[PDB]
Amino acid sequence: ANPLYQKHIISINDLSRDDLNLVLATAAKLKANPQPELLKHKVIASCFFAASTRTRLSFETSMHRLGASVVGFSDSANTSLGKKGETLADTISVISTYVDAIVMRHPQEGAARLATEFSGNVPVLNAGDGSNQHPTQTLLDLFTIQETQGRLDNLHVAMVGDLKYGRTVHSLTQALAKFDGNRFYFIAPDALAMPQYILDMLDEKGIAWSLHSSIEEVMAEVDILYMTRVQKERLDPSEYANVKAQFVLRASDLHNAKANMKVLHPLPRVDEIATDVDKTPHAWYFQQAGNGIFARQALLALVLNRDLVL
Amino acid sequence: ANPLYQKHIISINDLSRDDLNLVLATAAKLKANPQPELLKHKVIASCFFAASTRTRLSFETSMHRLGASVVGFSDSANTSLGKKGETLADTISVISTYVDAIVMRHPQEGAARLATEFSGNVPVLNAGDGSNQHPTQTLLDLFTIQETQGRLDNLHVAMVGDLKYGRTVHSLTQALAKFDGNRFYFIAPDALAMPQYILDMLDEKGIAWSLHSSIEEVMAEVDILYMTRVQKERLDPSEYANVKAQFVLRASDLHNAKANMKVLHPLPRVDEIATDVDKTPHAWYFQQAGNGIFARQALLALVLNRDLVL
Amino acid sequence: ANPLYQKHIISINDLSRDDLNLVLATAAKLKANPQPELLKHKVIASCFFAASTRTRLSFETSMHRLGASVVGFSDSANTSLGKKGETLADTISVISTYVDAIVMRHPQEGAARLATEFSGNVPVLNAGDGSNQHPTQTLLDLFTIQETQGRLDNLHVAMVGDLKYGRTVHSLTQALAKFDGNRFYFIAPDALAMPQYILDMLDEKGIAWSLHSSIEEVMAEVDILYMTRVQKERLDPSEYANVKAQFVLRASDLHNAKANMKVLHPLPRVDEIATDVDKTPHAWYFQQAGNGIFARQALLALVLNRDLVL
Amino acid sequence: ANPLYQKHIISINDLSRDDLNLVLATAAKLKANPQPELLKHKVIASCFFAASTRTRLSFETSMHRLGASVVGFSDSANTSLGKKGETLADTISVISTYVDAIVMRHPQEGAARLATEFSGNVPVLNAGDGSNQHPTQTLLDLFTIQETQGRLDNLHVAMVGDLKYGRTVHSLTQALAKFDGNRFYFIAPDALAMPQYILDMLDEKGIAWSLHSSIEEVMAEVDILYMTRVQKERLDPSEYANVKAQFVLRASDLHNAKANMKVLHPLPRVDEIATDVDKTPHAWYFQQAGNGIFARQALLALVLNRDLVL
Amino acid sequence: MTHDNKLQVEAIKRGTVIDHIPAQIGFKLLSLFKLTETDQRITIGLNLPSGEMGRKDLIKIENTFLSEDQVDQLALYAPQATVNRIDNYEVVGKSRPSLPERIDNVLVCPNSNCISHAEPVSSSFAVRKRANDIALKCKYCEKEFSHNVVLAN
Amino acid sequence: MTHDNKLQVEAIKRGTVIDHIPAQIGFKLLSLFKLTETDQRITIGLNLPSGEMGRKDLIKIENTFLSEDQVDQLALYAPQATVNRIDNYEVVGKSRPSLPERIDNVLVCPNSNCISHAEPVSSSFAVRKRANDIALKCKYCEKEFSHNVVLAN
Ligand SMILES: [Zn+2]
Ligand SMILES: [Zn+2]
Repeated sequence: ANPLYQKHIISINDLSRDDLNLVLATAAKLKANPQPELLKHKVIASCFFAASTRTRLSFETSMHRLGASVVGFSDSANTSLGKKGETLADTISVISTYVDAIVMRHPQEGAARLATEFSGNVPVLNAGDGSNQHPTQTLLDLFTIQETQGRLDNLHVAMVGDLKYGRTVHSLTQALAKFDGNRFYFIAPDALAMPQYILDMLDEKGIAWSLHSSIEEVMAEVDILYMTRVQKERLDPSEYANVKAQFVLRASDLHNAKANMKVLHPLPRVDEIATDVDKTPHAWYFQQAGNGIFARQALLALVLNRDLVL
Repeated sequence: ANPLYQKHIISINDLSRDDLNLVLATAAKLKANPQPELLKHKVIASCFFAASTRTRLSFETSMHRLGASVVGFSDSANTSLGKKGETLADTISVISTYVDAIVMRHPQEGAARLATEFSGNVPVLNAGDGSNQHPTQTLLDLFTIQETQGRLDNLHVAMVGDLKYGRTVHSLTQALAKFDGNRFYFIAPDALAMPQYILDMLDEKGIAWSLHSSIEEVMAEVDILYMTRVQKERLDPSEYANVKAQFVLRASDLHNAKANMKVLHPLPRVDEIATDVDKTPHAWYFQQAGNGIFARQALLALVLNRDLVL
Repeated sequence: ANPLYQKHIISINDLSRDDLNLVLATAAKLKANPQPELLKHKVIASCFFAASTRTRLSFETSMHRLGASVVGFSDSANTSLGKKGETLADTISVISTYVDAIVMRHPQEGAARLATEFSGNVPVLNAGDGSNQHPTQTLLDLFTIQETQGRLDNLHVAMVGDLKYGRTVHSLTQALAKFDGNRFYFIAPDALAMPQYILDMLDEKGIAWSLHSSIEEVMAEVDILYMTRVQKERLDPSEYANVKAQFVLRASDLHNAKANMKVLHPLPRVDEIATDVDKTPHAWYFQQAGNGIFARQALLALVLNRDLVL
Repeated sequence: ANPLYQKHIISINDLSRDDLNLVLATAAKLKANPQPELLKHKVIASCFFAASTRTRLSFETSMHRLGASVVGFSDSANTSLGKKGETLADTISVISTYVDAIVMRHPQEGAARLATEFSGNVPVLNAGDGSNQHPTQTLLDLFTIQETQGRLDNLHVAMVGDLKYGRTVHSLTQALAKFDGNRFYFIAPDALAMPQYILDMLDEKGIAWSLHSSIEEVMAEVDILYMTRVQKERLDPSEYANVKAQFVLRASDLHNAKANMKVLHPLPRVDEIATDVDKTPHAWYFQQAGNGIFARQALLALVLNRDLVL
Repeated sequence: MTHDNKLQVEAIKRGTVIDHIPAQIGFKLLSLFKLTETDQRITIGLNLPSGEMGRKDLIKIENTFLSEDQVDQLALYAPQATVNRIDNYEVVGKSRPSLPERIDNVLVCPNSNCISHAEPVSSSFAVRKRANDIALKCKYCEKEFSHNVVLAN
Repeated sequence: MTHDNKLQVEAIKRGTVIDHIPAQIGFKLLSLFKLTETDQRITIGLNLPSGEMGRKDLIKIENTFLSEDQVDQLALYAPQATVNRIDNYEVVGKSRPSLPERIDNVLVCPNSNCISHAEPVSSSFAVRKRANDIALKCKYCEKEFSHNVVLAN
């Protein structure tokens, strides 16, 4: 009985450092030796009540890459259940009489955890619950980080952009706290910085973390570069163009950078990342996306199967 | 040649009492012994021109639970064919050159019957044609009713709510008229009561049917409780809150009830059914939905296959 | 002063027969001898939170015809306040610091009555508060019944159509119930019958009335024929058609109608009055509409003018 | 002539203390002795490319109270020009060929200032140009501070709430910085703190001010309490809640406030001022709103009138 | 009129003593009419041993007196309650709830489009009896409702 | 135990006795944890003279005993409360509330995007202490608030 058979995937904090390593191992096994009849006869519901591009497509692809069948919806703007009058509860209560597993994105915080309570036996997977959690993103963050460096331990990891609002950025932080010798460079505007609670756990954890004004301030010291997209509408168009200049990445910022160093971004990117970075080795955001396939395959695999023979 | 091979499923009145029993038998066979490669290589079109949650998902799931492949659409608000200028006819005329069977929901009355005329050989199944018909709902009503009582005959069946507008409520009535010794309690507001034509056929059929003011008026006399949702927008917000009080169900109304007795609802439910009923044995609406799977599987099965070996 | 000086016109029930006569009298006078610089320097707020450009235009036209200045709006989803933030109290409170009187249409019932609690001293006129009241329409109505009949007493008044969801008919009847000897004919379809309470006030006050199925049945005795729209939306588009043919007025239907018989209609008509009726003398809906101008001039003058000097 | 004859009122910074006093003085006079045929024959354009029916209605009301005629619009997605084709220049250019002055609200900053380059001689008044300026609001504000305090000098003025995204507070402070001895209290949440530049002009001009966390901290010394809305949208709906409880005014909070202490608020409030404050003397936001009428009457008179003869 | 004498009782020197409240109405009252929003001594007995009810509800408020309207206000709920004024350890006068004319602040309108719902207002209802139920007409939407309905959970 | 002023009063047969509830909390607790819903004689001492503790509230539910946990529920409203199990007129024993792990369905998530609001779900917060502030975290939206922010209700 694999440690995650039949288990729900709501928040990253619900996952041990082992559970993590477990998934990633799987993920890399599966990357090597495809098993496209593994989830045959299973039927999965892909319930996107909020828009998604990567998450909804990568997931369903993962679903077919293992033989599963997909049913579901996207943009439940209002239709019939959820936003228009039916309670999410009741929604789930009936969709779980239909499929073997549920995948869902939802604009409210904690919708996925709620689901848990009405799916009965059927597992739910969190694809984004409001501003709260996004585990499968973070799983494909970790895999990629390890795929390109060889360790999740003792790293120089720099996060940039909206460290205040960017869920993936906190998530990523949380998980890397589970490994040791990892140190953080938080390079964000002060009106957009890493919440203190994060800062506290790192300190209640003993983890080292500085605070840098700009990206090319720390450049030479980092293995992984993590660009979160900055939201202008959350800012004055004047203000948004005030700090902007020193939180955009361009190939010229990259010269002093180590060769071990990779730039990842959860995407989509607007202009935080210049297109000349596109043609540079450190550029690793499209790859990171490809790996979302394996991270999500592994998970589906693990939750629905007793254990594999890989 | 099963009695429904290659046959269309537009209206419940098109189905004999045998055709009914036939489907349900199948439905219970399939519930027992899944045959998920049965409709392999068949490709089914799921054409929802109107919103659906249960019907569209349950159907497609049924479709995959038997190996079929699905193509189709939902919310054809206007797009390219149907509401925006192309005639339904022409729509069908081309979709039937594509798939093996068509499933469709449509806001106009009799759209499904029309389809019949342009699908040529390809069968159409009615998923809701306006305020007219909904057979597959009613099929999953009957199965459930029988699954929980053992008979479709000689029953105390109480219907509540919008007996005037609720298609499923008339449909259900029509079908149960095909079996004998069945008696009806119609518990609805007078501004929302069972149309006389229904009332007449029951009398031209010899069937007994009373008319009760409230739900806990008949409570102890019933095997099946059928809650149709009441529409407020069809009512004054003042008026809607005038009779309201005696057409809502709550666990306290349930004490005098027999233990044989089950509450079903076509769903979604708004507030007609209190959540404390949720945790009560008579509560059988979520289950009823699960059974929509088998009812719809059987049908697909039966229409597309010569006959089974189950 | 005049009885209505500086009073809020909210419901038709708050007005006395004297109060009615007083307004009706005034109306006749401003219709007779126009006082175009009477409300000069006065600024009136025309707040239509609910669009209705028949009522609005009337009122405003009235306003200018007395020399008042006009400010206001139409549909406040365009307006800056009241979609999520501004309360109606806070809105009336600000508005009533710089206009001389407020005319307001509002989607929620009791909206005009609430205004009064925050307008301080500035008078509030109800131009419609959801299904509740529309006093001016009735005033318009009576003043046309009077001006064409010669009285408000001892009439033979028939109301026809959607008697169930017609605020203007309920008001008219109430108003007309203020006068004596009146006889009522209610020619409505059962799903849309004259509400009980109204029927009880009649029985209670000693006013004679009877239900009828056919206009023809009662044509030869009616002085006033008040028509209503039978909003199909109010029922089954098929169940509508079935009845509609009984409560539609063609030119031909009037051949035995009194000389003084006048056909009335709040507008907009659509199907219930055939255009061949326009061509006849009995047709008085347009005239009745224009009489809306004096009804409202009347009102404006009395509330804003201490001494009506005519 | 008067100093402001035929000048464009665009930003509060373009105005001198004399220019301010002059308008404030005039305002008091038109508030005092109304000149209702003063701007008769004049036609004013009320162009609200941005909906704001509080500012609009004020202005227009003003306009009529001086006898001007009014033409204009509200939201120009309804208007025929400016969605893709007409420039604002070409629009002002045409408009300023047939009205006597232009009042305009516009979504883009600098829109009022641009108008001036195409209006030729027709005066342009800014009723809001994106986050830039809203001079009349400030005028309204001062004239209420003055009329209630008795001065614009040596005051104890507290601004509270969203000090970061409150154009009206930045203007007020600037304006108030034109006068001497003024003392400032900035009680704002750190993410929404008084912007640096403003803080520097204070330090620079020698004006005293200090930050505070609690109103209570500083109640007993404030003459004017200027409240702002803390648009939750401006932050995390959870991080909002956490702070909001510190910058919300309940009746009880005022118990030690000076006799002359006046609570101010640009409107619309929503959560920051409890309705129990309305019931108190210190509440002056409605009054402050009504004073908007003379502020604007004042302005209109001086720009359009060579000689203000009072 | 309730005499428990194995675990005796005390009848306050002054203030009001509301008797014979039906059971489970007891909380309903003081929650509805904020009688506990006072710092004066209050003594409440829940599900007491009554002769007529067995289980009755009994509030005792000290140095406090209620307008007849107050008392009349209670007619809807405890139509058999017994307000007793009390001064100097003695019964200065019995009182009885009489069906008011209007019912402000406590009621809630059944009409979901009534403006009293989205705005800061005091619910007001005119009270009329109809030899079967009392009817309540809303101040604002002017809709009339069965008291049975207005008091709906 | 018993209250009096020269005259008796009650000590209930068996059941618990909550005491030293701070002023104007006893009601909350009564409405909050809904202890009034039984059919057994409850006794409530409002604004009683604490003198020493000031003037605390007091509740005496008879024939009803309090679990180790519901006692901890009151940890956040009446930390100084004293709950005495009572048998045969005397004190079999008493505890103080100690801090709970989780506070269930009484609190409410300040986070307005928490799913928890719309849905038929009962809230639950995870109680943690830091300095002198307490921190409840939403089981659903997983947002941590100070106990002062969630304690509006
Ligand atoms: Zn109402
Ligand atoms: Zn929450």
